[PDB]
Formats: sequence, structure tokens, C-alpha cells
Amino acid sequence: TDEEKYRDCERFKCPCPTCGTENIYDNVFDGSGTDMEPSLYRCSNIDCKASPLTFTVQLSNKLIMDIRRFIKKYYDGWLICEEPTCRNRTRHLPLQFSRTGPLCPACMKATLQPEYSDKSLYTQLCFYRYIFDAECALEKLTTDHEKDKLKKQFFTPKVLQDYRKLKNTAEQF
Amino acid sequence: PSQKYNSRSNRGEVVTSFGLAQGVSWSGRGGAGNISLKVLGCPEALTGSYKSMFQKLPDIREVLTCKIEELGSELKEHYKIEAFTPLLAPAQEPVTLLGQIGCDSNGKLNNKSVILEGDREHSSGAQIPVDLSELKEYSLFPGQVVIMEGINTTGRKLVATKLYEGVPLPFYQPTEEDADFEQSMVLVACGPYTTSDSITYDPLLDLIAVINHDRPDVCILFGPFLDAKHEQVENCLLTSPFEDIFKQCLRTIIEGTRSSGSHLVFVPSLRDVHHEPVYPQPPFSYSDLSREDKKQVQFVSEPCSLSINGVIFGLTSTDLLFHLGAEEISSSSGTSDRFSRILKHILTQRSYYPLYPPQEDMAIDYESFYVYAQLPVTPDVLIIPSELRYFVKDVLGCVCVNPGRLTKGQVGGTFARLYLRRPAADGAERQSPCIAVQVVRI
Ligand SMILES: [Zn+2]
Ligand SMILES: [Zn+2]
Repeated sequence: TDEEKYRDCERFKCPCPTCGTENIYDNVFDGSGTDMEPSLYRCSNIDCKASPLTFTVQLSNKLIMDIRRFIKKYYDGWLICEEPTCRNRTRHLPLQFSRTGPLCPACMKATLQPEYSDKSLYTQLCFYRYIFDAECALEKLTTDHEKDKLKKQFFTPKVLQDYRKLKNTAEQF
Repeated sequence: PSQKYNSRSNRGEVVTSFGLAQGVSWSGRGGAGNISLKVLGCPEALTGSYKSMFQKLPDIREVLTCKIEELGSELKEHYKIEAFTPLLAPAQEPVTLLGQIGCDSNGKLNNKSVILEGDREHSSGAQIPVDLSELKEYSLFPGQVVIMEGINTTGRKLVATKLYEGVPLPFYQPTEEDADFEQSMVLVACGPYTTSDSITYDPLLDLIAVINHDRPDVCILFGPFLDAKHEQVENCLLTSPFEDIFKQCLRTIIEGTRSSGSHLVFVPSLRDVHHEPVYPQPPFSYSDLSREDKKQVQFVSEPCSLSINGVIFGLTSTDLLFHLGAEEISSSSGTSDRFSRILKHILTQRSYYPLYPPQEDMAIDYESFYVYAQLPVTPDVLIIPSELRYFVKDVLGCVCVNPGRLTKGQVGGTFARLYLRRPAADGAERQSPCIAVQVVRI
């Protein structure tokens, strides 16, 4: 299940280069069934007629900014004690390991856990890739009619290229 | 924009001089003759062949233990220590302990918070506080591998009485051919290359003019080229991809300096927004090069140990000085030069980034660090550009240059030029191949 898999992930935010309002993205599509439009089709501010698809360059630059932030957050290495009564927080990995990992140096009977785990970082990157994987969001449509009406209406070969680009912004890093 | 910078009047001013700075026209032969640029390395055969893409704590632990154990093994041989005692073993007689300095909190290290974390091999990684009240002299920082002597009667505290001094690596031993190199002039510069209020890169253009005029043999340019901390980069106000702006910057330099015949050496920074943010960093990727330019341009990693005409250069764009300086504690009298102490630590810890944990926001892949960020030898020249004031100091026989940044805020910065020529073979060995250095204002 995609909704729960990316439930704790941070949503991609990027302010309209024109009106200035912050747009939030969590899926390729915005809305449901028939009135479904690619989230990147229109600004969220109704008095802004600029299409985010016009500022693909600014979005890619923002994704890079964000992705850097996450990778740096992971590498900061904050560790926190699993004992509720200790909760010692440190960036110093202790060389003294117990059977399940670093031994908290405050209380000496609990293991230190990564504050931002590698599994959280990996899920976050997969999310940033999922919200721009147009081909996949389309294959997740049952009827080839619903898809192709949509594919013909918004997903031109060029727009599909724009999405592929954003979707792969991930591996530049 | 860049108003203040372009109206400066200090242009060309020599703010620091080292060696026989006079007696050398700061002109290189350009592309002329034999210019030999070789990237150095520290071989390794300890690391396994299956790596994950996100570090596992057990792996970091491994790298840190080896750091202690490996250096300790050398120090033990040098100072002919007989045995290392486990940190937790109590004794009435003085003991010699091997470990990594650390702080007992998340704050700044102070003479009351020092703890010594032992290696796994002898102490199973245990920690014990260290009392420095009886220690006459000391310079310590978190991450520092040290050998201390003292009394630990209860096994819960070491009253240090002696702190062995760091031992540097030997210098590179030149072959006979290396003595056959002619004088070379090397220019060094570090970003930012644009004032904090503009994206006109006026300072960069001025530096390009300098390169063409002085026609140095080699130019070592440190990033950031497209600074992640620049107001306009951070706010994503730019209207072009980061990668494209980066390539343009590179193009301007490569093209704008074609006529000079100088070999360009680009060193990445953790602030280069378009590039891999984890340290150590791999070389930039730039393919838009003629076949001529390819013989004039080189992309190295960060850090990098580079041999220029037989002279070994230690190169790092990371502000290790500022980071280490903010965490070091000392005590002697007060006739001590802070930077010389910090530079001494870099040369005695054998790493391009000995501080651990690192400054908060410096991302380090420790398994890569282990393989690519060690010092192969004590360099002849160490280029450590920092936010700290520019300088040129001779430390343990190594000329350490901090050319400062080319741009500081909205004001002009500085860059530096070195003159090299390895002297005649015999005599009291060390004859620094670096003859003179100058830090000039852009
Ligand atoms: Zn808008
Ligand atoms: Zn604890």
C-alpha cells in the first residue's frame, strides 16, 4: 500500500515562482476519478493562472535542495537511547557495542538508535520519486479509457519527459 | 549589486609574504616545458567488496576502531611503549592508555569534560574521564588519537601525567628525476567567486584576468562555484538548473584562460549545490571539453593529495581549521600560536579531517573516508583555505597556506601564489621545495 508506505514522509513543497503561494505535492494526480488533474497542472492559488509545469527548472532545483537536506540529516548521525527514562541524544557513536548496537553512555544498559534511520531516508527518496512517476501513476488506473483520455489531455511526450526528469532528480546524488 | 567589490582600491595588494618572495617574478612559463601532475593515494586492502549505500553503524564503528588501533600501533613502536593497559583495569602504578579523545556532552570540549574512549582490541571500547589538573602541557580535540600516561587506581578516571606528542608521517622521498624539474609557479584560490548580493561573478572574472596576466603553470581552484549558501541559490530564485549554472562557471574559466597555458585543477566543495553532498567527494563531472582543453583541465576529488613537479600538495576545500579550532582546548602559558597547533594536529593525525564527531552538517561516509581521506605522507605544501584569516605557516617542515576566500560577503577577498623548485639533493635533508608564497588581494 502506497498511502501507508509514504505516510511519514515529508511532502514536497515548492512556492509558485509567480504568485508566491506554497504548493504541496504528494501524488502525480490531484483530486479524484473524473476531475482528476495532474497536481502539477495548476497552482493551488486560484487567482494564479501560472502552471507549475512551466517552472520545471525551479522544481528540479528545489528537489535538489530538499534531497541534500535529507541526506545531510541522515549523515548527521543523531542517536537516541531507547530507554524512555534516559533518551540521551548524541552524535557521537560509542565504540562500546552491546548485542544490539551502540551502548548508551548515559545509562549503561540501553542501546542507542538512529534518530533518522536509513530506512526512513530511503523511503523519503522513493516518495520524491513516486510523486513524479507519471508512467506508474497511469498504470495504476484500471480502464485504458480513463488513462488514455488523461494521457491525451495532459501527458504529451514533452510533459512525460518533464516528469521523468524530476523523477530522476534523485540520482544526481 | 557587487558595487562595493568593484569599487575596492586594495586590488593587487600583497598581504602576506613567505620565503624569498622577492627574487621571483611571479610569472610562470605558462604551458612551457615539463609539467607533471599526478594524483596520489593510500592503497588499502582491508575493506570488503560488498558495500551498502547508507552506512551501517557497525561499519562506522569499524573505521573508528581501526583509526585508533592503526595509529596506536605506530606510536607504540615509535615511543617503544611496552604495553597498553585496558582503560578499565585499575592499577597502582602508572599506566599507558591508548584511545580517542572525546567530550562527555554534546557541547564544546573543556578541561573538565575530556573523556578517553579506548580501542576495541585493548579496552573493548570503554570510556573513562580524564583529569588534566596534573598535566602541564596539552592540546586536545574530539577525535584525536592519543597515548596518555597517568594514574588510574580505581579504573574510573585517569589522572594524566603525560600526553605523548603526535608523530607525523615521513615526507615524500624524491626520485632523481624530480630534482630535474624547473621552477613552477602555482596559483591557488577558493570560492565563493561572486559577492553575496550578486550573481555576476565579478571576482571570478578578475581572477581570470590575473591568471592570463601572470600565466601560472598550475591553478588550483577550490569550490564552491555555485554556493549552496548563497541567498539566491538557497531560495531557488534562479531561473536555470543548478547543473547548468555550474557548467557555465566552469566554461567561463576553462575558456577564459585558454591563452594562458595554465593547467586548471578543480577541487569540489561540500557547498557546491549541484554536487554529491557527502565527504569525501568524487571529482566533478564535466565532459564539454575540446581535446585541447582536456590536456589543460583536471578534476580531482576532495580531499586530494596532488604531486606537482615532484612536490606533494595536500588539498582540501573543507574548513577543517575553523572546525577543529572551535573544538580544541589547550594549556601551556600563552606564547602559543593557535593555528600552528591545529595544523600540527592535522599533520600528526594523518587524516584530512580528524575531528570526530565532525562539525554538525558535515556529512561523512566513514567507509569512504577510511579509503580516500587519509594523508599518504606529510605534504610539502598544504592548502587549507578557511574562513579564518589568511596565512602561511611552516609547521613541521610543511608550508601551510590558507589563501582565504576570494570573496567575503560583499567585499573582495584574496588568493595566493607559490613558487616551487626542489633543491640540490645533499645536506640536512629537508629543503622545502616551496621557495616563496604570497597572499594577494583580488
Ligand atoms: Zn501560483
Ligand atoms: Zn541511555
